[PDB]
Formats: sequence, C-alpha cells, structure tokens
Amino acid sequence: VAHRFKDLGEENFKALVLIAFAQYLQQCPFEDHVKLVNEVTEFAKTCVADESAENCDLHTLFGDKLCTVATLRETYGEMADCCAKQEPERNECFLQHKDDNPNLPRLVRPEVDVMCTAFHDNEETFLKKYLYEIARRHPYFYAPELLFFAKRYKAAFTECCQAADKAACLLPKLDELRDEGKASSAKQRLKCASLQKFGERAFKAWAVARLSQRFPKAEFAEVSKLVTDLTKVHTECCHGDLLECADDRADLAKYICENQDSISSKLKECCEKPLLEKSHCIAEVENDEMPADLPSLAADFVESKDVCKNYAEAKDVFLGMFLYEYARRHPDYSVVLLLRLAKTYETTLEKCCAAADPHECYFDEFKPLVEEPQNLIKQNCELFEQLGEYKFQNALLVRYTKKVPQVSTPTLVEVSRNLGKVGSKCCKHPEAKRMPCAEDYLSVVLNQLCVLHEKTPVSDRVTKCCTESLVNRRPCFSALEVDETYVPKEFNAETFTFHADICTLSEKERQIKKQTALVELVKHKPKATKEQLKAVMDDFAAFVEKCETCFAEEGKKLVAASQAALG
Ligand SMILES: CCCCCCCCCCCCCC(=O)O
Ligand SMILES: CCCCCCCCCCCCCC(=O)O
Ligand SMILES: CCCCCCCCCCCCCC(=O)O
Repeated sequence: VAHRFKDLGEENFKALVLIAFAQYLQQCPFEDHVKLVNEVTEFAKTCVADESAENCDLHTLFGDKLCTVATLRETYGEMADCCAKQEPERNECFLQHKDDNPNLPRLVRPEVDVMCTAFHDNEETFLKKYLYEIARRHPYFYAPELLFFAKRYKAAFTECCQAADKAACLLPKLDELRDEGKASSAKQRLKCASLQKFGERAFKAWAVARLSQRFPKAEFAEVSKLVTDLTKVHTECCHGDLLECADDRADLAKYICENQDSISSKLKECCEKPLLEKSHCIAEVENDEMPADLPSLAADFVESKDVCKNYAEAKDVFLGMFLYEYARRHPDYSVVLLLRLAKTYETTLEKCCAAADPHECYFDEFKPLVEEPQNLIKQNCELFEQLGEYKFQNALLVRYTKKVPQVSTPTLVEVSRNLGKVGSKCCKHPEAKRMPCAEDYLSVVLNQLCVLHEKTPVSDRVTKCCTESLVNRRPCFSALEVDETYVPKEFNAETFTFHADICTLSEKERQIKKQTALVELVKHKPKATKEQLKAVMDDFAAFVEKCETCFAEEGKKLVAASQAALG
C-alpha cells in the first residue's frame, strides 16, 4: 500500500481510492467517502513514512476500510454481508455488489459559468465530488482510466474557465470528454461482454488482431504473449477487483515497456510516462509503421504445402498467426474485419483441408468482406461530407428509423446522434484509420444500443444483430433493411405539436427536438422518399426560421401538408 501510494502519488492515490470507494460504496454520500479517503491516505502515509505499522504489511486494507462504512447495513444490505466473510471470499463478495448500470440520476452538467466558479472556489471539492459521482455511476469502469478523464476534465476546466466564451470553449471539450468517457465506459463493458458472450478464443483473436495492428514490427510469438497477458488483465478488469485488474494491467504495461524493441517504436512516449498512465498510453499507442517490404499472405496461407498441416496442428495459433499477419499488414482494417477474414479463412480451411486438393480450394473471398465496410465508410463519409454532422445524423435517423422503427424515439435519436458523432470523429480520420476508428466508436454505440435493448427489447431484427457474434453485430445492423412488416404508428399530434421552444433553444437541444420529430414522422410514414423527407425538412426549415403565434397555425399547415404528401 506504501509502494502503491509512492508510484501513483498522493493526488492520484486519493483520487483512485475515492473512485474505488465510490465504485464499491455507491450509496454513502461524498463526505463519508472523503472521511474514508483522508483516513486511508493518512494510513497510506503511515506506511510511506514508516511501513512499521502492523496494519500496513492492498486487497485486505481496501476490504477492511469498506467494512468501516456504518451505513453498509442500512443503505447497501446485501453488499455489507461480505464483512462477515474472511478476505479470499470477502473481496470476491464485495466485487459482486457493484452495480453495472446502477440507475442513479442522470448527472446534470451545470452551466459552464457555474462549474467554473465551483472549480475556482474549491476545485478538488468540485472535481472530486463529480469524480465520485461519475465513479459511483460507473463502478466497473477501471479506476485509473476514469482518473485520466478527471485529469482531462480538470484540464478542460483549467483551460476553459479562463477563456473568452467558456460555453464555446468548455461545452465542446466537456462533450469530447463525455463522449470519449461514454465510449471508454462502453468499450470496457464490450471487452468484458466479449470475454463472456463470445468466449476467451474470440477475445484472444480480437486481442491478436488489435495487438498485431498496433504492434506490427512485433513477432507473432511476441503478439501471442501480449494477447494472452491482455486476456488475463481484461479477465481481471471485467471481474471488477480493480486492485488485481490494475496490478495485472501494470504487470503487462511494465512487460510491454521492457520489450519495446520486440513490440513497437511508438511505445517510447508511454514507457517514459508513469505507472498510473503507462497502461492507458500503451492502450492508446499509435500503430507502428509496418516493416519495409513484407510479403502478401498468399504465400504462407494459400500457396504453402504446410497450410493445412500447420492449421490442423494448432487451429487457434495458426488462425492467430493468420490474423496476426493480416492485422499487421492491415491496421486500416477494423479488428472485427480482421476477425471476419480469420473466421472466413477458418471456414474455408475447415472445408479445404477435408477437400481432396486443399491448395486449389484455398483470399479472393476476403475482397467482398473487406470492401463492404470500406464502401460503408466511403458512402457514410461521403454522406457526412455532403451533409455535415447534424444533417448526417438525420440521414441516419430516417435510415435507422425506417429500418427498425419498433425501437423507441429517444434511443433512435441518441443512437443516430452518437452514430453521427462516430461519423464525425472517424470521417475526419484518414481512409486508412477510418474503419478502425469507426469499429471502436460504432461497436460502443451498438453495444450501448444492445444494452438499451436489454430490459427494453422492441425488435426481433436488432436483437438478432445483438445476439449475432462480435464480428457480425455491425454487418447485421448494416444488413437491417426497412421494416415492411412495421405497421406505421398512428398520427400523434403531441409529438408534432411544436411549442415556441425551438427558436431560443441552443442548437443541441434544438437538433434533438427536430430529430425527435423526424423519427416520429418516419415512424408515422415509413414509406416516404428521401425527396419527400427533404420536402418536409425544408417545409420545417422555412417554417421555423420565418417564425409564438406562428408555431400553432403555420406548424399545423406543415403537419397536414406532410400527412397528405407522404401517403
Ligand atoms: C498495457 C496494459 C493494458 C493496455 C492494453 C495495451 C494493448 C494495446 C492495444 C489496445 C487494445 C485496447 C485497450 C485494452 O486492451 O485495454
Ligand atoms: C468471433 C469470431 C472470431 C474468429 C477468428 C478466427 C481466428 C481465431 C484466432 C484465435 C487467436 C488465438 C490467440 C493466440 O494465438 O494466442
Ligand atoms: C408531420 C411532420 C412534422 C415533423 C417535421 C420534422 C422535421 C425535422 C428536420 C428538419 C430540420 C430543419 C433544418 C434546420 O433548421 O436545421
């Protein structure tokens, strides 16, 4: 506990133990946690100053101080029972009572002027409360990674609270953090879903694919070492024992840094960075440049005499070899595309080795699979370029509403709004880095949607895509065609009742309400052309800009016009 305090430092240690205590005890107030944090820091500094304290000589002390919460009986009944248990069982029992989506209040982001005042008047009390608040709202979310957002949030506040128009400064930077943080919370949930739902082999494959792309100058042996190491750390990070998940992540971070030459040049920045930030930086590292003049996969994976021999001798390792060579050659491909190829390659080699001449039987078949997302990025990033972030969200909104109108309107807005944000972040990345970027943000937004589909299931079609494999989630969602079986929702004047709100509203709130209406319009009349949607959208555009008095009358013109025009 002394050794841990020194490497993280007091500010990160106090923040981590606050995050960690917020993650375990989600239902004691902030002041109860601060009390525990200051008592733990005082106690860690006892160990740092002396180490002679018999209490000092990490899992146990964390568990001990958990049990020092009095309101454990009242507030968190089932959670407090672990204090009866001894420490092998006790810490395992504690991790069991963390709540994945704890359905606490939506955190209200106050006005930028308000936040900046509280950040001036008492910044740590400000940040540390909101950290605690985010941390108890996300208990599985890896405590140091969340601390990197707190630092990024403190960075956003320190830079934007002094700025000209702090709305124009901070609100984009808080949206950047909320979105990256929502992406980073949802990435953690997905990678832990991956391990359970699709299996260790599927995760390892992804790991192989991810690590081979990120570290192409690394050996397959080296990648395979990291892939398993990575799989252990995630296994520990999904369980929710954050101390052992952190140890294993740091163990791997210190391992990657000791073997950089055999792994990647790009890790130099990360390996210089401290223990706390090492893991995250290695995870965030740029793909190294692929080695000068590597041979295409057709020699060692089609034309070699030893293809079916080496495949049958170790099916995971050879397909992992295949994945490795392909992913190192193609960091431009999504990790799930490389797994699609690997799965296809497996499917061919199961067929081809049994087939009389495997050489003739067994790379052409990858060209449709590669082109499909690469055309999807191209189409969508053409549609993003020509329409811009908002109108692209609307393109998708009508697309995904028509496709799966059974899904609730706020979800359809938010998925499509976040899918616009996927489009926004990844179309700005070059053609090479486009599909990987998407994969990441897209798979987050799709797993977000499938988690929203858990405990509000609405469509057969979306649930098929969610219950489809890791590799097949997005193709299935792309494969979604307009629901011809959707009986259109009854004309709902409530949704198409436009109050005066829209003009004064900030573009975000204005956009969502327009988008809300646009979903409900497409739910009312799904058989309604792009031209007919442009007709209603530019009826609305002329109507809102021309417009308290007008909304009731001129609005009801547009509505009757639209009901007629669409069928
Ligand atoms: C360094 C310890 C764990 C960090 C992961 C490093 C692997 C680099 C590839 C990035 C894969 C996603 C991040 C992750 O697996 O945690
Ligand atoms: C979810 C479908 C993925 C299918 C990918 C087929 C290739 C599997 C390779 C598994 C990698 C083994 C890991 C290792 O080499 O250590
Ligand atoms: C009965 C149909 C009424 C619903 C109309 C919803 C249209 C919303 C999308 C158009 C947004 C206007 C363009 C703009 O000002 O940004």
